[PDB]
Amino acid sequence: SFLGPEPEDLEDLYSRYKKLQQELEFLEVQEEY
Amino acid sequence: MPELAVQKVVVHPLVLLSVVDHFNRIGKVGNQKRVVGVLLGSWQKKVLDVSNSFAVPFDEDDKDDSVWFLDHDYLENMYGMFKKVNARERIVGWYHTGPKLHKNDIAINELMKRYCPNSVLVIIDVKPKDLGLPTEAYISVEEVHDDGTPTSKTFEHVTSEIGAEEAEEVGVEHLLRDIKDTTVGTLSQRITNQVHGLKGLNSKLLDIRTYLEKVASGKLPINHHIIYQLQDVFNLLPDASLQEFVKAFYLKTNDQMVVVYLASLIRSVVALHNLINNKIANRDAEKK
Amino acid sequence: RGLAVGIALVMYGRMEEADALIESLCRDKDPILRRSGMYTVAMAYCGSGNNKAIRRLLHVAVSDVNDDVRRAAVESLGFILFRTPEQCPSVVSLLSESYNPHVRYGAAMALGVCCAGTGNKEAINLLEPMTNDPVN
Amino acid sequence: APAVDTAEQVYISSLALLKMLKHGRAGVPMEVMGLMLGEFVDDYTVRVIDVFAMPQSGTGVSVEAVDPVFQAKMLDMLKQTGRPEMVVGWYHSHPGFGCWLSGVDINTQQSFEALSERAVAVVVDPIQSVKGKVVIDAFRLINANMMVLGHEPRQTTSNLGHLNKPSIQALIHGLNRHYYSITINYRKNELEQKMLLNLHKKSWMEGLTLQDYSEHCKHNESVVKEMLELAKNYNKAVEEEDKMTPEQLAIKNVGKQDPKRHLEEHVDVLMTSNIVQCLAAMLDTVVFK
Amino acid sequence: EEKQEEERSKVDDLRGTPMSVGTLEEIIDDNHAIVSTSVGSEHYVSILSFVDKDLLEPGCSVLLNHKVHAVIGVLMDDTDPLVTVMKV
Repeated sequence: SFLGPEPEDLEDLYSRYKKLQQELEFLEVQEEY
Repeated sequence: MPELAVQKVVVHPLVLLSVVDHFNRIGKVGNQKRVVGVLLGSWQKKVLDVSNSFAVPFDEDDKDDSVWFLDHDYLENMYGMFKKVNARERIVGWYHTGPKLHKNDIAINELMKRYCPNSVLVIIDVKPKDLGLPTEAYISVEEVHDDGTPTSKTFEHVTSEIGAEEAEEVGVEHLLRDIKDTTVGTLSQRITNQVHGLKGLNSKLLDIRTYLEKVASGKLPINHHIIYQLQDVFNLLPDASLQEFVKAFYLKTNDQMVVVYLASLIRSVVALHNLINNKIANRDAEKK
Repeated sequence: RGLAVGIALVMYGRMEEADALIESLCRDKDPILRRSGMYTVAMAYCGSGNNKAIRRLLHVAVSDVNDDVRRAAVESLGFILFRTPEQCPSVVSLLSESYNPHVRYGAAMALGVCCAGTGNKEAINLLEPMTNDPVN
Repeated sequence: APAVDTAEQVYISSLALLKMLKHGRAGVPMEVMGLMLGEFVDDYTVRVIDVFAMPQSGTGVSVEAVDPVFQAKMLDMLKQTGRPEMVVGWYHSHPGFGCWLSGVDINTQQSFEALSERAVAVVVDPIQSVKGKVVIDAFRLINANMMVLGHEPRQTTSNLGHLNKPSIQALIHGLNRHYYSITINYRKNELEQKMLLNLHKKSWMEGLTLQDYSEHCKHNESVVKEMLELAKNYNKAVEEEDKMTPEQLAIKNVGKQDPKRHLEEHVDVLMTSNIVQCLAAMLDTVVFK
Repeated sequence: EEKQEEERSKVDDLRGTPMSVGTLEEIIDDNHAIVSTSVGSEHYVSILSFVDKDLLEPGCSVLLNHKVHAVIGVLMDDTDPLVTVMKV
């Protein structure tokens, strides 16, 4: 709901992991460059 | 007139650049109508140093290759000026902008010989021919072939290379916005050259075979020298032997690996325990 | 100059189409054409994170040393990078390390454009030794 | 006047740059000069396309060299070719003076200015063309009325505005009293590059070439002998070297650079000779066969 | 003030550094002086630029403009080599 069940716990991890990937990609490119 | 004072023809990078630049300047012709211009350079030497070139307006038709215009008057007047620049600058011959020579070129050559003391027809191309030389040098020769051909005036090749002068060479580096992966000074450059070498050989190799076909049928006159040289290439053949490398490169490299690792082994306990105290310190330190 | 610089501007907001333009402009003669070839991809993508664009700008500048292309290449990164301001110094530090005013010129500029709104401490600091230097 | 005189950032092409360096070089200490052909666009862009030169002399640059006859004569040739060029300015070379404009050089620049309002003056250093650094500058004259009212930073506006220091001494002092110096850019084109990069047809086979066993053997003998000498050093060296910092290890093992690195350097030189020979050895036999 | 600082800069640049030393043997009043340059070969200079005929003094070291020798002036005095040893 809006208390904090297990799916909210799902949303949190999802959000951070996704957002964080494009920035990690620039760093992955630097190794190659 | 003599065509004598040549055994070698070296050509400067200046020569090529002047022809592409000059095309726009004159009229924006662009090899629509082939241009012949004067070839300028040194004299009183066995080797020919082509210092320079300037265009003369020469249009040769594409209806017909026997009709051309060649501006004579420019040549006499440009003559006196060359000495103002330097006294090593005199008219050596002429340039053809390509794509190829003609039979017609013998006639263009007779006019130019009056001015020069060592006329040569050097085809500098407006397009660079491959990654090789963009220039080929030729000299007019009276020869017979045992093909049943009596006396002809034709062009036989004389060895071409690219040279440079001390002033000019420096200037070239500054201008360049390339860095050169084809320098050919070292191992890194040398490996690239080998890959290209194989490709070069293939491009050259095809031509040799088509020439042989033309003689066979699709009748073409035999240049006897070419056939004589061809047969020589196939006879030298032997088979290969040995050549190998040692385990030594590795040994040195491993030596470097031991030294660091020993320094690491003493440092480890110190460095790893301390980390936790410094870590805590950092987060608080950062705020102020 | 007016037209090379204009190509970037019309191309705004198409994103991917611009990729095609950087390479072609560079292929054309004069250093001026090549310069504004760097600006097109950057204007077009406008605050979207794109891996491919940053790589190309960087490689063109290093590989072929030309004054116009190296300055323009670095400057462009600050616009693609604009959306997140903290990420930027770590990429840009490597261009600042190279001894060459034009390379330095963009590397400095890149930090100012990206960090302009919400800034970061590190960005500002990097600029100061270049200010201090006798090279104008 | 401060109200219409601005500096001229000169775009110098390959044809002009090379021509000027060569001409000065051969003449030395005889100095060479000339008019520059180019085109003028903007109110500040001059592209220097090409140059021809005026009479050399053993006193160098003088009033006597400059005559309208040479220039006028050239212009008739320009018509005949159908080249359009107007005169952008003039050049000279000073091996016998610094970058400062000599007293005869200013006189000569004033005449040339009457003909083309926008006129540039170039010092070439032929001597420096021998070494791998070349220093040349372009300048533009500044008017006496301009200085008092305007001051010299007025030439700097609406253009690149880089003002050059060619060391200290006479060169800098003369600069300040005489002219405003403005920068150099190079014009380039893709085609122009392509010409320069070109090598030889012959280099194609050069790499391929099977390096003689004889020569190789000379190299092989040379490499094993240095290696043996160093091998000892290497052997003593490894007993110690418990510490990092490789330079300290170099003083200890004696001499600049580690003996491990010396042995590798030799192994690598042999490796390079070997690489051409073995690759070439199989490669040659198969392809001609 | 700031003013003398600028007077120095302005005078040094016109004057031309390096100044090549001369010795002032005597002054001619018409705007010339007879100088012997200490380099090895003597020059017949003009007295022009930041000095007067009377401002120059005999048996002294003087400053010459390096590019073209005119006598800029006497700041400095010349002591003999002999006198240094003798004197106590």
